[PDB]
Amino acid sequence: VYIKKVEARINEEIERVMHCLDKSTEEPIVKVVERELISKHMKTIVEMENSGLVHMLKNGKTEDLGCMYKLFSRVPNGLKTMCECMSSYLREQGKALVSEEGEGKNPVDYIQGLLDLKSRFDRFLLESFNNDRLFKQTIAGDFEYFLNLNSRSPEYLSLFIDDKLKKGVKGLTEQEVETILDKAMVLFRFMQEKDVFERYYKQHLARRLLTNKSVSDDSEKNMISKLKTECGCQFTSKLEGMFRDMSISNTTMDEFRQHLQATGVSLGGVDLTVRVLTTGYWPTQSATPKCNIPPAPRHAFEIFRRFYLAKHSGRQLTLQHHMGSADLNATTRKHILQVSTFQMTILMLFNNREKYTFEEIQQETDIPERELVRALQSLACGKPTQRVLTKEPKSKEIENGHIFTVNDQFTSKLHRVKIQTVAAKQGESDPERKETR
Amino acid sequence: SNSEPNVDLENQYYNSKALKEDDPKAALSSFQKVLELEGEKGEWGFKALKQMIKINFKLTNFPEMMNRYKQLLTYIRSAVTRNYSEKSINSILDYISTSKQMDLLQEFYETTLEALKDAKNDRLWFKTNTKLGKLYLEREEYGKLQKILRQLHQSCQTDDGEDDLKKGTQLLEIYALEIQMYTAQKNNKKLKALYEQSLHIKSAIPHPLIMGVIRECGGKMHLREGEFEKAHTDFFEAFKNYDESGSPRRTTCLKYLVLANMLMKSGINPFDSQEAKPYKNDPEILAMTNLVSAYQNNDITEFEKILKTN
Amino acid sequence: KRFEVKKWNAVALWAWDIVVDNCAICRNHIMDLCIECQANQASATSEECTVAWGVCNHAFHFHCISRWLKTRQVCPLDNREWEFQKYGH
Ligand SMILES: [Zn+2]
Ligand SMILES: [Zn+2]
Ligand SMILES: [Zn+2]
Repeated sequence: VYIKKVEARINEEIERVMHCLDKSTEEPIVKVVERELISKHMKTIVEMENSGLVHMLKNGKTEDLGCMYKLFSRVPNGLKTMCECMSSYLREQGKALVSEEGEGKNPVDYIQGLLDLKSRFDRFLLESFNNDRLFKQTIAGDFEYFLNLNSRSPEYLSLFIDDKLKKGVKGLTEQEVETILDKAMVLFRFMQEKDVFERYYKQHLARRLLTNKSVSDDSEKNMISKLKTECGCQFTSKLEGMFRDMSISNTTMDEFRQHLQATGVSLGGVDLTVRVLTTGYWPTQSATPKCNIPPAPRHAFEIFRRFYLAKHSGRQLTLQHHMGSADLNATTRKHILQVSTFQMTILMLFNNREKYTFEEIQQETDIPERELVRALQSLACGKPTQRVLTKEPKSKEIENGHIFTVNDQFTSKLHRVKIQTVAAKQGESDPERKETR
Repeated sequence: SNSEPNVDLENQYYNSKALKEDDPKAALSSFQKVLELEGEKGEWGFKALKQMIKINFKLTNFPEMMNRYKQLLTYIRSAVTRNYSEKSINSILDYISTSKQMDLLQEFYETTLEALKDAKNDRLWFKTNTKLGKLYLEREEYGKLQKILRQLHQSCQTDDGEDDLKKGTQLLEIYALEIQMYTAQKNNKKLKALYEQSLHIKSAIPHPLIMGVIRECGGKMHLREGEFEKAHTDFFEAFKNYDESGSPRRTTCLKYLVLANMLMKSGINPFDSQEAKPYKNDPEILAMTNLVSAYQNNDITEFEKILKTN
Repeated sequence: KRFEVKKWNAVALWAWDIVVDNCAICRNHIMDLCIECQANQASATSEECTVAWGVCNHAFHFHCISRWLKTRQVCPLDNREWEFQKYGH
């Protein structure tokens, strides 16, 4: 209430002096009186903390900030300490929010909670400070200070974008999606050691694309446009080539589809949509393994390799298993299963002969290391009541001499039923991930 | 993760898909029953409507094909992801493009245009115009191509300016359409104007074919003026873009790169790792390979013999 | 059979291989030393002369490209700035 009283006191003083005195009569009296009243009262009241500057900003009093800005602007050195106290409050709010002690914080919620703080302060700046340059400089400088504090932060930031891109239900409109990611990279600029952030950002964009398609397309190109606008060439151009190679894949298949229209394909090649990518943009998943191939895919891969070596000479292809999917038609109805190029070898051996075990799939398969176990458990371990591969010695751990069977599971009555438990523990935590780090 | 979409809807949709190889009259009624029982938005029904259009276009059934496409256009803006929706629509547009009822092709296109206008989805409306624009250049139509270019340019001004800073992506398609426009007309005055306007503002993520076309014009403009280093660089990227895409003009673009490489008075060999390997022995390129071999060996007698022989 | 595969969407990676050719600066080969190693130095003891791979996937002798970087630095096959992404084959 003092600020309203002193404003009225100035208003009545200036009104009296211009009407009851001579013409000018204003320069000496106003400047010294304003300087003294503002300087002492501001200092003594913010120490008191009884609804001073920090408290009147925490609760969100738009009028209080607005009147304070319009009054303190007349006295020099008023905005300097106004931004200093505002920055100090932002530092206190930042530390209580960028706190690293305590495990179990959601990275998507951490950025979003901090994101609302940036928007809230921007709204206060627009509504009260009238877009003052000094306030903008201080908050921009302050945001550069408390954002690059913790070490484990670029990893968390990249996960925040991953959550936004993976599903757009939260704020279905693209405007809300784009605004969240727009000012999200404002936080990105305030981050040193960009190399470690880039590597995390390289890895997860692959993780976005290599599991499911149909993310956004149009905004995905748009969010790349802002990426090159802000970051640079060397690390970012590799990413922009990955999605470019995705365009290369379908365009190369457009030529392949033209060959499909001209020449009909036999049982080895009933329904194939192969993909062609370049190793110069897409990194290797783990090792590019060399597992076996089911006979029907064997003919399809052979036909594609022969075609690619005849009409596309000058480059040879390398087959891999840690990528892709499939539609396995099972057969009372005919429900098509789904295997992500991990269980294809295991099911094909079952079709040749049932009643196998871990020894059978490790001796006559040339199968890789525990990535098999994580892929194998996707059908048996940790499964809901839709199991497509059951065993008699039901246990969480995988033993050696255990037999696999098949169950109908009419609760999974879905002519195209998908097994989404493939990932599960693929990116597990502790075993051998920290030691290689 | 998992997320229960629907148990009944997926079963009925694929039951009709199993009945697709049977008589369509019973199947199409079954697909319609899926849509009526769809209720909540129809990610599966969107597939069912997509399959119905594919089935109807086989048995020449256009009337409801576009009417249900209008339902798909409204279905684009409700739940289905933009990535899947326009990939489905692009496949619909390509599947309609299979036949030669060009009147129905553009009736499909114009209905597509205004629908994408409504849902502020000018991103796909631009892509459809680019899809329609590229088709126009192939058969040399400019009456409506110009209107498309103006409308796409009209969507690109930031009022005071004539360009955005993220629609530099769009200006890639716009200028690429105009690059092919003046390729036939041979308008060098517009060719440099397009390239100059393109270069500065086009900075974005392009489609590989678009970048190659833009650089191919730049190499021609630079060669027609006298710059050999710039022409060589433009032909280099255009050929690099052609290799990734697979355009037949890669061999022709390689001939441009070889000539520009030999014009800069450099002994550098413009095949190396960039021009694969087998392209050296290509019958249409073997003459150029012999020219390079004679150029490096400075055999004027052999060089002139190859010029007269081929 | 009980389980039959109908659809498959595998990804086929391609890489430019057999990149043996010629270090275009020295015009001898991608390997087997260079002009600054078969005509210049005679001792060639405790030497190397490896390959030099850039961001644009081009390949030259390490000696040839490093000496070329004295005057120009623009990877004479293009206008790229030629970052050094690898050494050796
Ligand atoms: Zn060399
Ligand atoms: Zn050397
Ligand atoms: Zn290069």
